[PDB]
Order: sequence, then C-alpha cells, then structure tokens
Amino acid sequence: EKEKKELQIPLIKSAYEEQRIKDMDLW
Amino acid sequence: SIHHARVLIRQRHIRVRKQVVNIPSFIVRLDSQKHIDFSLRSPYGGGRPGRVKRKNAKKG
Amino acid sequence: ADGIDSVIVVDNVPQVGPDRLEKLKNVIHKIFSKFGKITNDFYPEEDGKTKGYIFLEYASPAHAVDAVKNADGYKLDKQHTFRVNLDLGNLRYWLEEAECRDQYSVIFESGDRTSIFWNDVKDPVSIEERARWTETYVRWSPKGTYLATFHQRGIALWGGEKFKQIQRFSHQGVQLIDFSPCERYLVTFSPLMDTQDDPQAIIIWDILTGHKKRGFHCESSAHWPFKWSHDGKFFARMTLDTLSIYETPSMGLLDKKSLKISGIKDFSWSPGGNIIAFWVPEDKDIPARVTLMQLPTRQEIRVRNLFNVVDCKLHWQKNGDYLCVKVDRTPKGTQGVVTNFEIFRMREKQVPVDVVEMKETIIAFAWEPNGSKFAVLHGEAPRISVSFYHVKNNGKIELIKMFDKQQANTIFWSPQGQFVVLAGLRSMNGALAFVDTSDCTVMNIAEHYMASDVEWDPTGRYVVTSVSWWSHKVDNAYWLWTFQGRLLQKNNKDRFCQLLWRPRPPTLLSQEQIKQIKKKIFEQKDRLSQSKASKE
Repeated sequence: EKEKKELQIPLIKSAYEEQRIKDMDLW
Repeated sequence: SIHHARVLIRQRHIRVRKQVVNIPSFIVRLDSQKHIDFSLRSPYGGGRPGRVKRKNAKKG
Repeated sequence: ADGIDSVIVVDNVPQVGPDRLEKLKNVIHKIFSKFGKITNDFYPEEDGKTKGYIFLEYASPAHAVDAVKNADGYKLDKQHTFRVNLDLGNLRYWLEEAECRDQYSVIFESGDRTSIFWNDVKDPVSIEERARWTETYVRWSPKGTYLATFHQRGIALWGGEKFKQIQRFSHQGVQLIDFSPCERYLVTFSPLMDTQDDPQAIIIWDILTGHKKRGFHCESSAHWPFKWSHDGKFFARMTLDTLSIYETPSMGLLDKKSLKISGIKDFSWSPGGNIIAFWVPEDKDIPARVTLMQLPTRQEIRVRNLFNVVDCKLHWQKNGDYLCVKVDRTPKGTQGVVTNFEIFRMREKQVPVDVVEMKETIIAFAWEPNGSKFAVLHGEAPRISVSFYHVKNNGKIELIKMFDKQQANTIFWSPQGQFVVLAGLRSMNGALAFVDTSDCTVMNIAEHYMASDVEWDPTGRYVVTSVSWWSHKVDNAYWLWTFQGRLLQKNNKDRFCQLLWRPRPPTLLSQEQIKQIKKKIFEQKDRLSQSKASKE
C-alpha cells in the first residue's frame, strides 16, 4: 500500500567522410 | 610461521597505520588492529629490494 | 594535364621478376604506409624484368610531397638512395506510467513467442509477439533500451515499451554482446573472425551512432561478459595477457601502472565508484597483492597482503561499501582446512581490513544491496547452509543463524530491503525458502519442480524461480515467489528459458518521499479503489 501510493549527426558524419576523403586523396 | 612473524617485525617490515614498528611486544588495540600492513619502504611492500638480491642481480 | 596530374618518380627501384613482384610491391607499400596509402601503382617492364622506376599516385599534392621528403636520403638495400618527386516523445515509458509494476522478459518455443510477459491481471494486455528479427532471446541493455538479436543477422536496437524498430548494427557471425548501464555503448563479439586488414573479433559500436567506437581482435574467451561502468567514464579492455584501459569511445590507454596492470586474473568496475580492484599471482617471496586504487590519481593507496594464499574471487557490496574476497585457500602452514574473507571498508576512513573465518569453504556469496545485513552461504551441494550476518557501520560482524541439514544455495536479492529469498534450485530439485529480517526466520516453502534460476525485480516486487528447456526435462511451469505465500505466477509456455526484469531509469529519488512512507494511516485508498474494480 505504501508502494502503490509511490507508483503514480548526419552533418558530422558527412564532415568526417569529407575529411577521410581529403586524407585519402592526399595519401 | 610465528617465528617468521617476530623476525619480520624485528627487521623493520611491519608498520601500523604509517608508523614503522620495531617492537614485537606492541599490544595492538583494536582501533589499530585493522591497519596492519607491510611498509612503504619494504621489498614485500612497495619496492627497493634488498642488498642480497641486488648483489645477486649483478651477474656481469 | 587537368584532373589528378599526380604521376611521380621514385628512384632506386629494384629489378625483379613477375612472380616475386607481389612480395616486392608489398614491401614497397609497407614502406610508403608511414605517411600514405596506395590507390594506383604501376611499374615499367623491360624484357620481363623491371626497368628500375615505379610510381605512387595519390591524386592530391599534399601528402605526396610530404612522403617524398620522408623517404629520401635513406640507402635502401644497404647502399641505394631512393628519391621521390612529384523517440524521446515515445520511448522511455516505464518511470511515469500509471501502474508501476515491474515488467518481465518472455521467450517460449524459440521464436514462436518473442514478447514481454506482464505483471498481469490475466487480462489481454499486453498481448505481444515481435516477429522474426531474433532467434536466441529478447535481450536487454540495463537502461531498458533494447529488445535485441544475438545471431549472425546482427546486433539489433529496438526502442519503446511497445517494440518499435530503431536501429540495426553490423555483425556477421556474432557470438556475444556487452551492454552499458548508462545507455552509452554496446558491443558485439564474433566467433568467426574478420580478415587481418582490420583484425577484429571484438567489434563494438556506440548506442548513439550505430558505427564502431572501438574495434580489435579476440582469440580467447574465458566466461560470459570489455564491460561498461555505472557511469562509463572509464573502461577495461585487454587482449588476453593484459589489463589496460579503453576510454569512452577513443580507446585511450594511459601510461599508468595503476590503470594498466600486468598479468592478473580478475578485475571489475565498482558498484558505487570509478574504482578498479584485482588480484595478482604470487611471486616467490613477494605477496599476492590485491590493490585498492583510484583511476585518475595514478597511485596505489591501498594494498592488502596475505601470505600463503592460492586463489581469490571478488564480491563487492552492491552499493560499493564492502569488498569480500572468498578464497579456496587452506594454509600450507596449518593442516586446518579454513577460509577467510578480507573485508575492506572503502567509504569509512583509512580503509580498515577485517577478517572473518569459517570451518568450511563457500560455494556461493551474497552482498546486500543497501542493507546493514549480509548473507553468506557455505558448504557442498548436500550441505549448503546459509548464515545471515548483521554488519554494522562501525565495529565488527558476527553470525546470527546457522541451519543444519539445509540445501538453500540460490539467493535472489530484492531491491526493497529487509527480505531475502533462498532457493535450493540448482540441478537436483527446487527447494525455496524466504529469509526475513528483524527477526531472522525460516517461515515458508514454495514448491518448484521445473525451476533453475532465481532473480529479483528492480522495484522490490517479485523474486522469480523459472525453468529452462535445454538444461533439464519437460516438467514445465512458471512459479515466481511472492513474500506472503500468495501466488505470483501461473504460466506454462513450452521451451521457455527465463523471465527477468526489463530495467528502469536512474530514479534520482530523495529521502523526503521515503520519510512519508516512514509515517493504513495515509495508505488507505489503494485497497478500496481495488475493491470497486473487483466488483461484479
């Protein structure tokens, strides 16, 4: 009875991919 | 063994809550019985092993 | 001249045949892998042999000049200098919902039911099946976040209380998982490894991203569950000699001896703390040293020593207060076959260590969540006797009640306090008993012929003893244990393996609401409203 009372990212991934593509093109 | 305990105390290995005790007849009251450790300067505690091993670890 | 225009000239290339060209180009690619990568490689041929000049095309200027300046001036084989020139509205239902009865996990007949079984009225709701995404279980993370697949089909995220499809993570050939308490991370483990170009049999992807936060290889597995802490600010991830840390999510290894240890058997993350303990295998004179530490201070403050010990298994208090180490040690000095617990006191000042002995060895251990009692069960399978200890905050501990000719070896610990459920349900029979507090009594026995496992709810509402299909015969039932002798379950659904609480959020409660429950006096309405609902 006492218990019952108690009851009731896309832009960053694209920027990371662009940085990875720029690093791979440099490499 | 118990004789190892007296020769361990007398060689400055045992400390009681950061006081290094060289007395084998120290009567440990029970707010010091909890803290019984090896020393911070002992080889079986923190480090700097003794003259026997460091003369022994010079082979060449 | 437009486009890439990234043709280069790398001098002092050695002349080799076409059959050894693959091994020679791999050594040339490994030399060029310090600053770059190979996307286009060509070599001239003079009468079948190499002419002595090759090119590495990048299709940008920047690192092709930097790798040229990092490969020149070195004499290659011994002598030859090379020169290069170029949602929240839907999901988290279970705190503020109307009933506050603890839900369960349902699986019967290995895919014919994938559901939740309710703390029920034998009403139609909730009527559930969630189709064909999982073979092995309906499997949860500790914030209630998941109803998942452990299979080669992947590792799956599904959210809501009503099984909505959120996210699918990449795993082929998956064997296992690891789940965060703070809803920050997840892992998958794979029994078929991936290739050496990104070598992995531990592929672990974040809960937020569905992409790998850290990943590394795994060749051996000791036991089930590289786990996450109560807050997840620090983790422990080794491969198979080590202990060292992987950070959330960067896999940061520190240079500490305190956070990164050499060659130990067992480790944990603390129930209240950011704190790591372990035990080390003994040297010839130097002790076996369990250390109590702090992670970010990089120092060993607290070292237990005990001479002539062989092995140790760790048990923390489930609020992080006490750490008991159960040994299989008998002394080599004395003949007497006796075991000892080192009990630390971490929250009290200057970490006192106390010892408490037994004439026999233990087969189990229990530490009370949020209690000033302790339950310790020692002995063999015919002789398993439990002793209820009462350990005050200041002083020492003692033994209250030992029982002869008992077999109660399974202890389901409730979140309510002042009540223990003790079962003898491991693999000869089920024998249940309730161990109440103030006073300690043995008052009741609930009969179970099919049950194998006993675990309790995160409210304090049910401690359930249920049955498993591939470990014993068809005797099937589901009989959960209520405290008052009232029936808590009636269900027989074929080949069911388990039923356990889908968890709830961090509550962040206060002492003032428990003080009002520390006052029939005001709790008079809940029975009378139930009487109007049960009228005919």
